[PDB]
Amino acid sequence: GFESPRPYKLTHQVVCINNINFQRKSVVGFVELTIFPTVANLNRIKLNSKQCRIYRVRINDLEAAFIYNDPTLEVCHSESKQRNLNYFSNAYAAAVSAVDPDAGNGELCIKVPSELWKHVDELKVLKIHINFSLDQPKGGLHFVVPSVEGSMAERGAHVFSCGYQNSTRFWFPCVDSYSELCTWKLEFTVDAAMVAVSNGDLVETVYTHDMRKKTFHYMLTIPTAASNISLAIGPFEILVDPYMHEVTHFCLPQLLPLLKHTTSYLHEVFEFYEEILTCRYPYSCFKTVFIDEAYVEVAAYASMSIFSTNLLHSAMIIDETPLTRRCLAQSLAQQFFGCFISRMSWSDEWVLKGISGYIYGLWMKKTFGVNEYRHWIKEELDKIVAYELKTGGVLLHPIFNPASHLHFSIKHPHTLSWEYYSMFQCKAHLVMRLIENRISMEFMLQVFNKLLSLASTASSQKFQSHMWSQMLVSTSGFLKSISNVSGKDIQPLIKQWVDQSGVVKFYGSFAFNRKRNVLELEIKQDYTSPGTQKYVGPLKVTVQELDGSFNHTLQIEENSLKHDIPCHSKSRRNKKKKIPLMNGEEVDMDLSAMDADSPLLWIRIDPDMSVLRKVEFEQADFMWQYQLRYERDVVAQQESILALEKFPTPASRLALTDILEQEQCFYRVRMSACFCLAKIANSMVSTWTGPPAMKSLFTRMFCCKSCPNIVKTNNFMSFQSYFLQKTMPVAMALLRDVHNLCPKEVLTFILDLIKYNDNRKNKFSDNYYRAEMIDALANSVTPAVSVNNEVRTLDNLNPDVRLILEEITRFLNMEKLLPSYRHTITVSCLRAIRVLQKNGHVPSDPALFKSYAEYGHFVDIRIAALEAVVDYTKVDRSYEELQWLLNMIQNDPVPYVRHKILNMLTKNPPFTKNMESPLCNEALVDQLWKLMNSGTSHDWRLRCGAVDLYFTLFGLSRPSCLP
Amino acid sequence: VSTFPLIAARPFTIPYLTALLPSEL
Repeated sequence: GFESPRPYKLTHQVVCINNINFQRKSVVGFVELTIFPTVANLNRIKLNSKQCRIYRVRINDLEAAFIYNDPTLEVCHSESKQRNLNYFSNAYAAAVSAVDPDAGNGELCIKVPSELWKHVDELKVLKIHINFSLDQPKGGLHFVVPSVEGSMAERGAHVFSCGYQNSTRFWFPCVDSYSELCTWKLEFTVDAAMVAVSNGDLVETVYTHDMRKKTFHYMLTIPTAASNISLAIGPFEILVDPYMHEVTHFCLPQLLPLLKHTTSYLHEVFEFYEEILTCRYPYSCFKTVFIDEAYVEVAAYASMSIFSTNLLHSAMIIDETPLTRRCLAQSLAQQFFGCFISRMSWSDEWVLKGISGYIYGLWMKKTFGVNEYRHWIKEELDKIVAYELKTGGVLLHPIFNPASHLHFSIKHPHTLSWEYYSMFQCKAHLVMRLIENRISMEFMLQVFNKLLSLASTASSQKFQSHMWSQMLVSTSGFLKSISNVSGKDIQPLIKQWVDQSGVVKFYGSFAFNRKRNVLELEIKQDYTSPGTQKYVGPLKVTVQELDGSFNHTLQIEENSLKHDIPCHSKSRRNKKKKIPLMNGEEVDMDLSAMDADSPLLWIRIDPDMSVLRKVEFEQADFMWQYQLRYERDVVAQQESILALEKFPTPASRLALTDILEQEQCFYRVRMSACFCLAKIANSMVSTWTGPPAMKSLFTRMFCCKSCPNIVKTNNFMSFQSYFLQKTMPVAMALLRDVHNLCPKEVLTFILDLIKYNDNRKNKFSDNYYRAEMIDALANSVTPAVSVNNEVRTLDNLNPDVRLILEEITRFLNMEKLLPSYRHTITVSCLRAIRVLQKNGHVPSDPALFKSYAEYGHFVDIRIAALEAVVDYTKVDRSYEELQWLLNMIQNDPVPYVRHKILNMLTKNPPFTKNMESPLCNEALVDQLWKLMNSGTSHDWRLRCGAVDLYFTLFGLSRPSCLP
Repeated sequence: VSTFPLIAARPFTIPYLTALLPSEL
């Protein structure tokens, strides 16, 4: 049951936009809302509006009086001397709650005229006609106007609606909540050479009487929220999908072949999401818009998605096809379960984010294989346990503070830190995988189909929300639908992993009792760490003995420590028979390293990742080597690679080398075995016999049979030896001689890989392989032996580093004339120049990176150069570079770059709270408090980034370096 | 300037064009 927090119900909204002026960056328009009051004596009506100048408001064609105030413009007063962050977080939460449409509130308060009170008490319709104007919007709708001359279509100027969550208040007045569903009528009067893309279906396109402008009329009969309404106006090249004909793809001019190749996969994504769920795609059209200077890499609205043009690749670009493919896939998953089925509160957001991430993981499983699915699930679980042990924990479904261990309030999406938002979505889809583990996948897809079918029977009624609230899901409704389809309720699993905000830590060690033939496990939990919680459920453990692989369920109550499980025979060591594996197959194992008295080959605690856990198991090194070689699970091979770094014995070198030589191993395991072999080789110097590690293996796999030092000409058509070939010198460059310097046998090998590179014969580009070669050249740089702080001059230039510097100069200059893909070699060469500057080789001068960060280099070039400037101002304690970065945060045209500068200055801070630095003035505290209070008031993501930066630099209390 | 000369870094108006765009196809 859904009861509105608003005293009115909104039925229909007309959004008309005229006079989109690109020179002056200005729009004019009106908005006409059709509300039905649910309570009599409505009097004031409270709507949401930011940055719009409200000209006049007429209610039922009668002139009404409005008052506007935004408390989130300046959160705390300018003349308050408070400088602690808890004060700002409480004031910011109160300010966002005072404009919240999820309460009854709002920023624009319109007073109902007196003569309509007899029209409002007996509950009859009210039609509110606001007309407004955006004069020059800061972060409302992004105007990308290039400075080439010509007409606005000839120079490539466009507008798009940017922002996250409820940010539609930034460009027209609305009820900007996900729970106020209404039908829509959208008119946009644009130039005759431009096209206006928006939500709904385009009913017509009429000309103006001078035929210089045309009006696009859109209609949206599926009741969506105001937060799902978008807009993209530009000189877009239109491409109808040749497979599905209601899907149109819009790109920027001169990028039509890239659009043709890139969006050619999307019909398979449509077919997948419509056959695992049994509902068809709910909207009547689908539109993909590719734009410049995007807010996020992929945004999903109702019947529309806005991607950045940096996803567009051609047919000869690999290492970008899977990333763009999965961006399209998660936009479509959010089309199904973020835009059609919406949110009932700010709680129950974990339901939608979990269903979107879970069905996108099912797509990844079918498309890229079960092994890529397991690797992705393991990397998300590691990312979560790292974040939750780092700071507090992520709390899905809080109850309204519920989480007081962290420096922001979780009551609203616009007060969350961006890393918390990312980890929120990540934990939501892993908890949905856990619900699939308890209640099987076919029942899970039946739950999702039951939600979609209720929403689509709801979506066709005309009753103003008598039935339109069946399109809003809640937690209680989701659990009730689960209990309807399965008969089991998941309330212990919901109580543990949703309502409780923690992950578990397992420390395991075993001992084999030879007398009674049992395996005594010893599993203890660390439940006193700040991020942890105590697990009391069951726990699966998989033991591989000589007779095969056996699963055991252990009951781990609070007082439990020793778990005795039984062991089988050892009669497959009496005769040589094959040892049967986890799957149905069996292999020949070399049992010379195994103990004579124990049959068990390896043990895995929680193999299926059925809890949110971090396992620290203490096996013997031969058990880790057997688990690396003969396991049929990629997460166990990865964890054995990760645990073999502590055992540098030559049997582990043989194990990793046998993994590296082995095709029919998953390629991301061999790419990890490269770096593990490099670390082991560095640890057993003065024992290593022959050549450096992986060199003979590289010449055996990727070089000519007649010439060992000449590499084969590039043929990248295998896509697994391409990735292994481009990752093996990067790990090989981490080799170090007893003198702690990279050997001149590996550096010469990398330089010969660079010289003899011929790419005139493959059908794929070479930009990522050459960029990884520059990364391998950067990995070999050891710190220089400066004497008496000698100025870095030609005489003290290392003879090794002169070759590296010549190569990166040649590569960067050739990129200036023949540019690659993603300026990947520019990014790699800027990263390598920063590596050479971090050691004492090149003079520590930020002027090169400051010229590449000037608004104009690839956004990738820009963020690489700004990363180099952030690293410089951390190491050299530069005041003027920090003022340069803070000025670039305040006034840069691209808001993604501002968010990225705040993000990089949070990750690599110039000082922490513990450090005494010269940069801890009262002036810097006043600048950052002014940046939290004012200055970042227009983005909701810059303000949370400024809160994160103030927390990283000065902590939760009063800045110490202050009177 | 005689030894190791670097071409100076020139910013663009649309950096993604020069970047992503393949040049040999």
